[PDB]
Amino acid sequence: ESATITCLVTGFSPADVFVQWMQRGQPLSPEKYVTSAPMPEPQAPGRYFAHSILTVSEEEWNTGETYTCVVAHEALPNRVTERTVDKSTGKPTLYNVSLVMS
Amino acid sequence: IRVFAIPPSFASIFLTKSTKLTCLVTDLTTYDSVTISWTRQNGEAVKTHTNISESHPNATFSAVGEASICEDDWNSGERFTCTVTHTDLPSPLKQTISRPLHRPDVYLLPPAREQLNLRESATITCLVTGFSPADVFVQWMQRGQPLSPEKYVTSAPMPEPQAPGRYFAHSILTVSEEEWNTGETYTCVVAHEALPNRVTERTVDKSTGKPTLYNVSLVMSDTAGTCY
Amino acid sequence: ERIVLVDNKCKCARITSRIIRSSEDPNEDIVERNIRIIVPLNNRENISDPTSPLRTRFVYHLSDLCKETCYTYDRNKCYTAVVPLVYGGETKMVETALTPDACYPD
Ligand SMILES: *[C@@H]1O[C@H](CO)[C@@H](O[C@@H]2O[C@H](CO)[C@@H](O)[C@H](O)[C@H]2NC(C)=O)[C@H](O)[C@H]1NC(C)=O
Ligand SMILES: *[C@@H]1O[C@H](CO)[C@@H](O)[C@H](O)[C@H]1NC(C)=O
Ligand SMILES: *[C@@H]1O[C@H](CO)[C@@H](O)[C@H](O)[C@H]1NC(C)=O
Ligand SMILES: *[C@@H]1O[C@H](CO)[C@@H](O)[C@H](O)[C@H]1NC(C)=O
Repeated sequence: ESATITCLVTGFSPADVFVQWMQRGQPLSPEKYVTSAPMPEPQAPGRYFAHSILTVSEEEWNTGETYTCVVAHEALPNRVTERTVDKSTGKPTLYNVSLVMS
Repeated sequence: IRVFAIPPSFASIFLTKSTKLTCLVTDLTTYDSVTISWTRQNGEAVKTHTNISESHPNATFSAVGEASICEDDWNSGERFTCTVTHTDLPSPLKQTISRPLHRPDVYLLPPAREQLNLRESATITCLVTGFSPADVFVQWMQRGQPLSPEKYVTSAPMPEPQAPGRYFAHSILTVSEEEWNTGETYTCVVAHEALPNRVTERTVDKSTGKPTLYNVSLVMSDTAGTCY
Repeated sequence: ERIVLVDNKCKCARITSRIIRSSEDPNEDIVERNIRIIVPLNNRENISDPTSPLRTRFVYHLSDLCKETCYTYDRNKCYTAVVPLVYGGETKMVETALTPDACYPD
């Protein structure tokens, strides 16, 4: 029925981040994704965390949709980093099937 | 003279199976032997605060308590107030608080592959897609014994995009990278009111993660009756 | 190291999500789910009813057996059905033993 994608942001000392989602290269509506406030990281108080939950139809995620993520924050060399996930974003997952007919 | 009342939260009772009760009226001057009451309008007994200093060194404190009520009282839904009097305001101050459902949706996600590839740390998140009402609590387990509070952080609920009536949250535990590399399973036991057992336990491990290889033998034998 | 997720005996399946450490370096360890299935190839459609047709199709939706159209006789369980018998014109019901090996009185 639906698909939930979470964009993990970890390690921004400035404690200022603004996440967006650009699906097929165009930003999606703000209400689709909701982000968490920058509370301190458990491991290091100087670090912080935030997520972004984009609920989308299961079928659409099942049909070649990039669902890109962005992070606006200063310390990055270009101030922005992008990540994306689809069906095949993971490892190849080769099969090893055998069919014994004894 | 800030006046506030802390309603009992069912999130608390699932953690300890007990109710801790203390009203909260802050920013009042020094008062000797502070004694405050807690009486719902239909006539519960009066109880004073406990484990709270009657006069903190800063002189800007909060000395006001709640009577220890059982969980059944809040299951009933009756009203509740802390009536506070002190030197600053002789007139008593009263505030009224009371509780105004769907099965919670509690499925977590594992760490990303690149997190383990970095070989620095790992992040495990007990995502909850939706629940009703907003109140919910999350606690993490390891080897069946409770985990230390410092590791895990629980985020407050947010309204679901397509179901604003439904509310979602999440919790995070920053676990070590090598610890996740080995086969140690975790459980993010959450606590929600709208549950049959009133608590949901869901666990994961590397064995539960994304598999790569599948050598299904799928043997075909004329030996039919006996299994294997 | 094998974790036997499922050992359903009707739809014989032995899904083992055994972790395999990759080479000498960890952090790329592969996880594998070995769905070992033994299709009977000879059991009847209604396995408890010998006179039923032959299984020419074997559905193994792993979702259901993770959490019935039974295929293979379990070792412990006895599958049997009543049979008519005639000796001198009397039709007497009696229980049969489709798996006599595991159905000794115990
Ligand atoms: C056909 O399969 C059905 C189940 O799908 C079974 O029918 C009943 O099985 C119980 C099990 O002991 C018996 O007590 C009943 O007598 C069976 N039904 C009837 C109408 O006798 C069984 O596996 C198969 N049916 C038969 C008659 O063997
Ligand atoms: C099949 O399984 C893997 C995937 O191709 C391969 O490494 C292995 O050597 C193969 N072995 C057999 C017996 O097919
Ligand atoms: C799976 O692949 C491995 C090699 O990685 C191979 O040794 C094994 O035989 C394969 N499984 C089969 C053929 O069932
Ligand atoms: C599947 O592959 C593993 C290699 O990790 C091997 O030990 C196992 O024997 C294979 N399965 C079967 C049924 O041989």
